[PDB]
Parts: sequence; structure tokens; C-alpha cells
Amino acid sequence: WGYGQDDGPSHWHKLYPIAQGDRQSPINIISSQAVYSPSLQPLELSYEACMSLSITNNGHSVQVDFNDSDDRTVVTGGPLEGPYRLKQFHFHWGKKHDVGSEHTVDGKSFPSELHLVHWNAKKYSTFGEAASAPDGLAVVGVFLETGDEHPSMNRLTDALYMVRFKGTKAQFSCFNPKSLLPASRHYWTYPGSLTTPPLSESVTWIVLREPISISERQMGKFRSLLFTSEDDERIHMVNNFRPPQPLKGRVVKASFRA
Ligand SMILES: NS(=O)(=O)c1ccc(C(=O)N2CCC(O)(c3ccccc3)CC2)cc1
Ligand SMILES: [Zn+2]
Repeated sequence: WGYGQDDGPSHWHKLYPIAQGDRQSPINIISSQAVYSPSLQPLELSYEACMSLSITNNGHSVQVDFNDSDDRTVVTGGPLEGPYRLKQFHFHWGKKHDVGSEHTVDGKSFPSELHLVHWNAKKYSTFGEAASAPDGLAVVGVFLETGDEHPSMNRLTDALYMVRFKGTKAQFSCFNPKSLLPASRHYWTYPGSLTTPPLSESVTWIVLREPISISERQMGKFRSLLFTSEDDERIHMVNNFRPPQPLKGRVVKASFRA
């Protein structure tokens, strides 16, 4: 599978039937339909500054992996009943400002979306094991808009050149994912799924209301990445996102009042 004309999202159902399930992600968030839920506890992202291991171009996105041996980088609160350990973060982006995010809000897309993937290491032995259970994952999504340069983001965008080709990785020590979070912790939450095959419906989604912004120059470093390997016809990594999927009666909760 991929994001091309022949193996893109519109065809994934041909290989993974769960693509047509009842709790698929992403979704179009209709702010007015979101249910304000004051019962939800405060969302807390407790991240350490040196838990990052490497940065990798895996052919589908650029991903930063973390040491998840313990609870030094976890997400807790909000709709979560316990702590989920951060395994990795990656991005989805487009070829222009009007497209790139997976989730959309009132029909609006952002040029990119950051996904911080956490797993329930309290009740599952492996990240892979958790990826298959309904309460296995918790992914925090952050929208990226283009505008002013993002200082901390430079550490990451400067590192992209060395992983521009599919299958290449580099050491990426002491990068604090907290540096990519907005000043607000308000969010929307709903039960969903992985947005890439196997598309298992094991994710509790937490989409932050406030986007962070990076410069167009910074965004351009992402579009410079390649879907292809070094010895192949260069195909730039762009539009690596899955479009919104049917809500199917699911309830979208919000931690704030629109
Ligand atoms: N965009 S997303 O939904 O936030 C997301 C979440 C996890 C992953 C992930 O960790 N991947 C993809 C799924 C994966 O390939 C897999 C394979 C088989 C079983 C379970 C997971 C493991 C690696 C990728 C994207
Ligand atoms: Zn993702």
C-alpha cells in the first residue's frame, strides 16, 4: 500500500476490509456537533527532553522513535483511563496549503498534521500487541498551519536532508516532543483507528484544537523528502494522508465550548 494513484487510500479496502469499518479514522470534525464533556479530566502530556532515539524515512512518512521502556514520556487524562507511553511521532502533509491534514475541521484541511502515537503498555506486552486492541492506542493529533518559523522545528527540519531517501535513518537525540505542542490543551476526542494499514480500530483519538505554525520554508523541507529509494526515479513524499471517513454515529466530544 501507499499514497500513489495505484495504491492510495481509495484502494486500501481492497486489501484491508476493515477500511470500511464502524470506527475508522480520520474524520471531519463538525465543531457544532461536538459534545461538550466537562466530565473529562485534564489532558496532560508529560514528556522528557531526551527520550528520542532516531529519525527515519520509512517510505510513508518521516518518523521519530522513542525509548518506551517506562513512563517518562506519556499522555494521560482527557478520555484516557490511564497513562499511554509515547512510541513515536510522524507527520502527514500535502503539496499545497489547502491540503495535507488527515482530520479536517468543519471541512477545513491544514497543510500538515502531526501524530504522537502512544500505547497502553500497562495492559499490553508490545506496541504491536496494543495496536490490535480497542483500548490499545492513544494518538494525539496536532494541526500545523504555515506562517511564522517554528524555532524548535528547525532541529527536525534540518535533519530531513539526511533521510530524504526511503529506508534511511539517523540518530536524533534529545528532541522533546513537547516543543511541537500548542499552548492550549483543549481537544476533541472520539474512538477511531490507525489511519494506515492494517487500519485496526484500536485508537482513542485526541485532536488538539489549536494548531502550531511553521514557516513555508520549514514545510518545504518535508515536501523535499522522497517516497522513493536512492536508486530510483524520484517521487516526492507528498499527500501522504488518508481522507475523512464515515462517522457512523460515533460521538465526538470536546473539552471546550465552541
Ligand atoms: N497515522 S496513525 O494512525 O497515527 C499511526 C499509528 C501507528 C503507526 C505505526 O506504528 N505503524 C503502522 C502500523 C504498523 O505497521 C502495524 C503493523 C501490523 C500490526 C500492527 C501495527 C506498525 C507501525 C502508524 C501510523
Ligand atoms: Zn499518522
